[PDB]
Amino acid sequence: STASALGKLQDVVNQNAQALNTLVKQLSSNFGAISSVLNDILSRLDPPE
Amino acid sequence: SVYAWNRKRISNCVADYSVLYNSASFSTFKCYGVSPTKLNDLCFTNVYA
Repeated sequence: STASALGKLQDVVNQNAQALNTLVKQLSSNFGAISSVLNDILSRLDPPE
Repeated sequence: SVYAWNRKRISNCVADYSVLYNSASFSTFKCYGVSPTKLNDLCFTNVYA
């Protein structure tokens, strides 16, 4: 009947999932560059720059 | 004139920039955000001249 009786395991799973999710989401940052996509920026500027 | 520069729109066209690039009629040629020779694969819309 009673729920949330196994909080520790759920918290561990949630922490792991959240860490992986933010690691995946980090890929969409410009970091000061022109764009955050490799293929498009490769096809726009010469390799010297 | 300097203060009344003409503005035109380019859209729904096919443009061969190779003949413009290899042409020596233009004294100076600076492309800023795109490589001069990389204009034949990627393309845009609503070109402002």
